[PDB]
Amino acid sequence: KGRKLNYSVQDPIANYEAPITSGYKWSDDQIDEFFAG
Amino acid sequence: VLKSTSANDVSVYQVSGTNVLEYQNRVELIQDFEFSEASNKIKVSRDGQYCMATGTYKPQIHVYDFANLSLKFDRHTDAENVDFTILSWTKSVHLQNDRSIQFQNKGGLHYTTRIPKFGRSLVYNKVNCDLYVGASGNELYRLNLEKGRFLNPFKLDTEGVNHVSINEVNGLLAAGTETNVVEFWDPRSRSRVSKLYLENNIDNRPFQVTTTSFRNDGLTFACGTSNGYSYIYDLRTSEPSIIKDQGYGFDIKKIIWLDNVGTENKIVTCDKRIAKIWDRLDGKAYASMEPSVDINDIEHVPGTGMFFTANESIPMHTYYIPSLGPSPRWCSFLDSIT
Amino acid sequence: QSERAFQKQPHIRWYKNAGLGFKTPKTAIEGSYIDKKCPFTGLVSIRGKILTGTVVSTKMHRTIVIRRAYLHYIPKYNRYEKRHKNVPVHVSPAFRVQVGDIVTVGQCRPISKTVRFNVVKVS
Amino acid sequence: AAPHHWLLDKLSGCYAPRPSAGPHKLRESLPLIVFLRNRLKYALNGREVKAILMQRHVKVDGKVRTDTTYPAGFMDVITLDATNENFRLVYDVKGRFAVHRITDEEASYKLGKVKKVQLGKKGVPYVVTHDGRTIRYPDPNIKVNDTVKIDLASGKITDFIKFDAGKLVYVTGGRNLGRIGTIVHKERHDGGFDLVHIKDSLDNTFVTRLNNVFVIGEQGKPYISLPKG
Amino acid sequence: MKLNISYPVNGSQKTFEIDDEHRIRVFFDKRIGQEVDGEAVGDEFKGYVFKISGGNDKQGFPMKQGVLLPTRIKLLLTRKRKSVRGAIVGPDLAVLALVIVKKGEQELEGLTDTTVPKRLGPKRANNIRKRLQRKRHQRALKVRNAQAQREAAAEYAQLLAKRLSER
Amino acid sequence: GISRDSRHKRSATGAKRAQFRKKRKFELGRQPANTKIGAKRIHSVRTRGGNKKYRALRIETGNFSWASEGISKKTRIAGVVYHPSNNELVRTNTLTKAAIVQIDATPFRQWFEAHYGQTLKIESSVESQFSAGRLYACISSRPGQSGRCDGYILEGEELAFYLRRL
RNA sequence: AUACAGUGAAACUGCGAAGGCUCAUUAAAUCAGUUAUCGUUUAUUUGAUAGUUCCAUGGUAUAACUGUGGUAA
RNA sequence: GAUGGUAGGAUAGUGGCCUACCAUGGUUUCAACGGGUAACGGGGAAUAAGGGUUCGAUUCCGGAGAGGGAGCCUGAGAAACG
Repeated sequence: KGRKLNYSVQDPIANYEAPITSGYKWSDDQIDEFFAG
Repeated sequence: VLKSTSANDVSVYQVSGTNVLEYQNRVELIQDFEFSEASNKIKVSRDGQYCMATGTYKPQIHVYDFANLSLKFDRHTDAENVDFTILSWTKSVHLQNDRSIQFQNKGGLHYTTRIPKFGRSLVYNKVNCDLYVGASGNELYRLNLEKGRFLNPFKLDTEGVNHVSINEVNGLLAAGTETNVVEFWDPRSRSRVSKLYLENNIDNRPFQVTTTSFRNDGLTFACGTSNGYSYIYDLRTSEPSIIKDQGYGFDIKKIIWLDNVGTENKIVTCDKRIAKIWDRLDGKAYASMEPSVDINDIEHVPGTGMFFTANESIPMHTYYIPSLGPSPRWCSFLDSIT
Repeated sequence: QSERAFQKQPHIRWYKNAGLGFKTPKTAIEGSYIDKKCPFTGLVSIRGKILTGTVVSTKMHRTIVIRRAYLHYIPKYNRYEKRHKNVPVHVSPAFRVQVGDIVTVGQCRPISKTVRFNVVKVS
Repeated sequence: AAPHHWLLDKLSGCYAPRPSAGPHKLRESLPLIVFLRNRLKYALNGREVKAILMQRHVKVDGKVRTDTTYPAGFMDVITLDATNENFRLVYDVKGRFAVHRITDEEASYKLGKVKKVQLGKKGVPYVVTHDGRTIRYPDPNIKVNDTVKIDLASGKITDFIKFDAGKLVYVTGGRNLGRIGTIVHKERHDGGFDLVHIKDSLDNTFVTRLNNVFVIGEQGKPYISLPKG
Repeated sequence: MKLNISYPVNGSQKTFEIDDEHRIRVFFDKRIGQEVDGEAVGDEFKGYVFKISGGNDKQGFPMKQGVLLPTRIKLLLTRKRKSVRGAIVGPDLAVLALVIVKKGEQELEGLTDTTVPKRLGPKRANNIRKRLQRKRHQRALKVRNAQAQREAAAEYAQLLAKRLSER
Repeated sequence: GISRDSRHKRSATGAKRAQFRKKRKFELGRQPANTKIGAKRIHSVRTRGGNKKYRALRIETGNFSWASEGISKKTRIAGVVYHPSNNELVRTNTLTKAAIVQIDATPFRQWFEAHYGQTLKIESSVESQFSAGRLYACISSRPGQSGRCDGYILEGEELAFYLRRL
């Protein structure tokens, strides 16, 4: 289990991308009233 | 004028087939489209050019510029690939047959990391930026591109998963397992929401679901199998489905929608030898795309009616449908030759 | 005597002789032991030089860690500081070597990263 | 830039002649330019030793072999047509190449240490020597380090000298390089310092290797003639 | 535009500087190999048909037969990135090459009525139409090589047999 | 592949401060060509002068050997069920050396009926495959180096030697 | 010397150049000798080393070359 | 991959060189592993000179580089000064 699942932090991917604020065009209330069931 | 195969009252064309006066009336679209005797996986980027085709022996990356009709480069990667995605333009992430993951850049090979078990599929999340990678066993991992950490891997069932996909407009994480359960996780909560089971009427042997897909309405889900049987799903009475046996039926690998061009409610299914296309709400075949060799997978270019396969021969086939749509702006005399 | 897959067998029960003053025990000529890298039946051939010494540890299987103290005529501080050496070595079906046990080995065909020697004698 | 064996005077030049490839190794041979030009002095420079090589006077091992850097190693009988020059060159006692002059019935042959006997392909016994004369079919009792006698008109082995305790041996290699006397002792070890030991004027003792020694005859009767002083 | 025209069987070729581009516009958006009529490029050459065979544009860049995209693109040729104009002809060709495969209604005092001959007759025997002593010597040296080698091999194998009998 | 050198890794003593060298030509690790089933395509690569090496990727016509008589005859390939040099290799169904792959044994039926007359002394758990058609057989040849698929059939002892495993 | 016949610009060919500066500091891991490779590659050097045949000579496709041209090149 | 075992991959082949599985090993006070320079100096690396006694002949400081990293190709030999 040596090289298997190193839970470390890696240098070039720490800022490889950037997030997005709104993201999903739905609402989270639309998620809840989408899969209530 | 390129020849057309017979079909149900409809026409398709191939460019760069196994057969494709002919030398002096050549109809070659993309120069140097041939690999080392097979093809792994082809997909077209989000913008209007720069398609990427993974390699076969000494496997490469093969980015083709559509506005130059030829090859840009071929980064001979270290191992043979199975699955990758493209992250806009120049960045892309890959995983090979061994449990390693490459990050290609403009300079190429920005990093090589690993996952602890052998992986089978990769998808990227546009929202908060964590790639989900499906592998063998209890383990569906994350590599977040925010801060490069690892995340608390998603606890699966026994054997594993053949394909993972997230929904686009709302984010519903699919994971096609082996024991017919589809294991929908929530990309918000990091927990399960449902464990939907897949049924049939023939039941040859305990099939495994191999292809998962969604579209940009966020309400339906296209499901596959290891038997050649397409499935549709909705939340509306989610226990049954509509099914599609295919006339040869080995393993369907690519099921993709037509949710961004005209001639709507249509979907492409693709198993090992044939790729067909049918309509929703009836289940009747619009057309089919029978080549002269097997298919490793396919892809469909957005906005227009053309398809790009990755197969087991030396070139790759492109399939043009002059009834689904036109040929794109960089191929804007295909409608003049045929 | 079969705890692994892939047809554990001799590779053409089988028997040979390296010669050069080293016996082959009768179970190593005709016995159920496979002798994959033990040089009497083996796949390896003998060459080179033969070194002798006692052991330190035989903890893992197919690892015989020899010690080898030897005389060297030191001219610097005009006294002999005592030598010590180590070499890992694969097993043989002739002696379960315990601590002590001056044995000798012959050079052949690198088996792991650091072993070129395999046991040929116990006395 | 020279070795010790050539007997090469230091006031000669800057670049030393590398021998070309051939029968013997680089480290145990002298080429024809260092033979003819600056040892027994049939030339004055490389131009005229190439001139007499184009004229083809040299007849080493019964063939002409017109080349400047042809590596004549141990006891290749250099034969020169004018003034019937027959030269067997052996080792002296201090490491150089002593080139003895011999006659025609002695230059009609040479001898060679056998290196290995092989069942190579198609049931053919097989023998090699230091010039690599792969000659067909000796007897089965050719061990390593015995001595064949080459025909030098055809290639066949004519006589055979068995390596055992009580044979006249020549040592070419290590710190015993070029000694004769072959009897104080025999000691075959199992991988090194294994040999037959050689006497001196006071019958001193010496250690060498098996491959660094090879037999030339018997205790008093070698059919090679040897130089003296 | 300039039109290079070639009558191949007579061996004639000449360029013609044709202005007045609505005569030229018959060739537009027709790639290499597709035929054409004389009727919409001219009136004085009617019943004429020309297979186009490429052409250098202004800036001199050639077109190779049958790719796409009548602008310029950067391909990989005999392998390095060379610039090559597309096979389709548009408004910006300097010269355009043509092969006339049927004479129509007017004789041409450059193409039809004047012609050149060929170069020189053939040289090979079969090209003119459409040793044995070496065959003696080859066979003789071959059977002599057999009667030397395959007999000498057994002739020292019998010496091995003598050594084995004496051993 | 990458390499063949001890310089990138630690020895039996535990050393550090490697930072050694630009890797040479003679540390050449080529890519692992996992040979599969397809249409027969062998890449002819070069090494060490004119040392052509046959790198097989999609070989079919396996020459598999009847064991008790040693009859190497021609057949097809189905799939490897057990090969724990990589337990994902049998999930992906490749074809490497020492793998146990399944064969439609119809030419072995032809040879038995041709040199024995009747159809069916041989073991029963391989007589079941004599009847059905698919027999287990293990690859000997190296398609990644010699480009060929040769093998030996499973007959009795070696059969149960693998059937008790998986 | 009425199918070749000497000078020979420019083209194919055989080979030529067959081993040259600056910059950051490795403790038998850089180096030197030595053991071995039936554990391996090898142009050139050298010695050796080939046995399956039913009812007078095989095909177009490219040069150089001519000819028509484009481009500032 | 630390130490070894079994098999495969790649190799010019030997080789945890790389990967699956398994065992928890291995070096060390008989000096492990680590600390620096008159490591522009040293180690015979070599020629020695008929009186210079650590000046006094040379191979090599370490590896790289052909604007910068990356990928590929050629050859008996290369990760090419072309």
